[PDB]
Amino acid sequence: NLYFQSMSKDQSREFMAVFPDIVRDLTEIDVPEASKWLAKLLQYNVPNGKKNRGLATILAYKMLEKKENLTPENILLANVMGWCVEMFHTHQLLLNDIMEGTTMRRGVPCWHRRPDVGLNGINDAALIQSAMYTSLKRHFNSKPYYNYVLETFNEMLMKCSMGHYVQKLMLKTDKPDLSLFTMEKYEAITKYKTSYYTFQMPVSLALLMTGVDDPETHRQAKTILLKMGEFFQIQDDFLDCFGDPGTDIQDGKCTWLAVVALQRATPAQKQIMEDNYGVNKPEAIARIKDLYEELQLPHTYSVFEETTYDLLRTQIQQVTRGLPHELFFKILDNIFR
Amino acid sequence: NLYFQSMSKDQSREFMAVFPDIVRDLTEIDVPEASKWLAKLLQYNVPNGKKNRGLATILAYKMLEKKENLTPENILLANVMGWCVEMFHTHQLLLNDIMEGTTMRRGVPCWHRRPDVGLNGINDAALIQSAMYTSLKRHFNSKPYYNYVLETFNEMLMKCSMGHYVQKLMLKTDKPDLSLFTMEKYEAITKYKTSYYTFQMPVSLALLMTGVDDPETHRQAKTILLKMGEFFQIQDDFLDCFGDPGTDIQDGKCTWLAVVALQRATPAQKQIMEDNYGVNKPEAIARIKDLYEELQLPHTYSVFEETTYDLLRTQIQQVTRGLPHELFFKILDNIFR
Repeated sequence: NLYFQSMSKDQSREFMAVFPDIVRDLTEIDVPEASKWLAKLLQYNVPNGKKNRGLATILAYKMLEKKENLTPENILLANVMGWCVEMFHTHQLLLNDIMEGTTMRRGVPCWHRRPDVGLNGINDAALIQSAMYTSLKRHFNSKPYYNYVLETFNEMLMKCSMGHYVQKLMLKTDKPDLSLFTMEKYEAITKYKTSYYTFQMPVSLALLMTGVDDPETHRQAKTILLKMGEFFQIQDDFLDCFGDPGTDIQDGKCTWLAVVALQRATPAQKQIMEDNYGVNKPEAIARIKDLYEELQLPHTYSVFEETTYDLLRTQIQQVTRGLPHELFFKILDNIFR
Repeated sequence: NLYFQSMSKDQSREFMAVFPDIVRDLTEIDVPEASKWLAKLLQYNVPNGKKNRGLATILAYKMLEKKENLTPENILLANVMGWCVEMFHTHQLLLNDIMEGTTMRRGVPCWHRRPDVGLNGINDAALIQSAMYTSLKRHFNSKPYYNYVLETFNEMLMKCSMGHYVQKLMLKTDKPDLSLFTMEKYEAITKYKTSYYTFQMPVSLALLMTGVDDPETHRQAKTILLKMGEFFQIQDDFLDCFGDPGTDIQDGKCTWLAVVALQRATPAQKQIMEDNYGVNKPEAIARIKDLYEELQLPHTYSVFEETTYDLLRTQIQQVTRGLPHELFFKILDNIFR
């Protein structure tokens, strides 16, 4: 584990040292106060995350680019491209903050909870989104992959936004609509809202930056990475509930657990779920959890984990079109901890 | 004014006839319900406007294109470009709808006031933005001017968004901040928030579609159109207050009337302004109007109107770079009625 922990320690360090200049480039005439605000706004919201997708975008580029092309100039560009994915993520996080009434995030108060923002938070998000596209043009307009980069940041915005709509259908009456809690509906929410921009975007951008725009190479990659995206979400689902210290449950969220509990429940075990899911009481949340252990979900998942791991391993090694296996094996092995 | 009225009747008719084929092309697999929503959502929000910007885009393209290129295929393209500008305007209107608590608009209730939307109105705005970028891709990705079209839509979102920040500084604590009510600040608010995307974008898109990207031919057009943009704003401000059937005043808006009143006010006359501007009461509103008449604002405007007209007229005929004068004279004359 020592090489990994050290190269990560300095990869993250190189990456964090490029942000300051992204800010500075976006601020250097009628409205100088708007440029000051875009500074504050970027420095509070974008660089304080765990930086997974940004790091994934640069990790992917190193793994995919030809060695005679791993120049400090191309490294910095893979690096600025990471910060464009982080910006896109911040845009998404901030819109959802206002939509869902989030109070605390990144261990600090949500941007919109400041007195002089409130719903004006929505415009502040529009400023981050625009900074992203400005930054995308200033670093990349000269590149022959430039159109496909803008198309992918655009396709990804569509994909998240359909993803949020399908999710909202799942709350009719500030109470969850359990009839919609199917594995087709959870797989689709998970794919659109999370997997596209969290797992594919970083890798399809790194592929583009490499001059690889082969349509079949892109599908091949996406096919595996979306599965991987679903796995991450299921595991996320199982630590929210059976975590070792999550509000999914008192929140009536569409989880893998609630979908699989409904597949296996007696009409009597369905009735307890209707009565106790998405209710913010220790009792209701405790009842839902007794039932989760009664339908043997911890075992069921354990078996799912072991098997799905071997399926995706087998599916990696059957990937071709020049793509490195050691990239997908590395994304699998990291989202398995 | 019969040919203009008849050509304008069938131009509006040709344009309205393209909209349904724009919707049907955005709706023809995991989330079929999201495609049905996007249709409902375009159908209520985008084509029910007075359609000025979308009409301005096609009017400018017919004026700017060489005649041997005025083919039904190129006309249909100009006509989908108009609908992409309107989709930009709808995005802007809806975000503003939620931010300012608008209740009615276009003779119907605002989207976000429906029970199944509320703050989810913000994601429906992202869906409209995405549709625009998709629609831009499926029609224009072949063209060499494609990269420049995306950049213009991106730049215009930056500009609106800085314009919206600068506007929010003017209402501190629900009381208007009369220290900031200067002509420099009103000109910048109007330019960033309205003029750029209402008066420039249409013409610069039509110029791009024509194959003209000359930096200096864009600059000349941009100067004139920004000034015309500011004029339409000053006129709109005047009728808002002196118009023959306006809530600016009770709303503490930075209008040309309040800015110029503060330039001419006696210190006593600044007091009546600090005591009666942004106060929703028949007495305060009526007092701001007694002052506006006392300071002789109807006259000053009347002089401003006549003078600014002859200035722009003259600035039009000074324009070269092959640009048609008959385009600018027509915009000038149509915002002078």
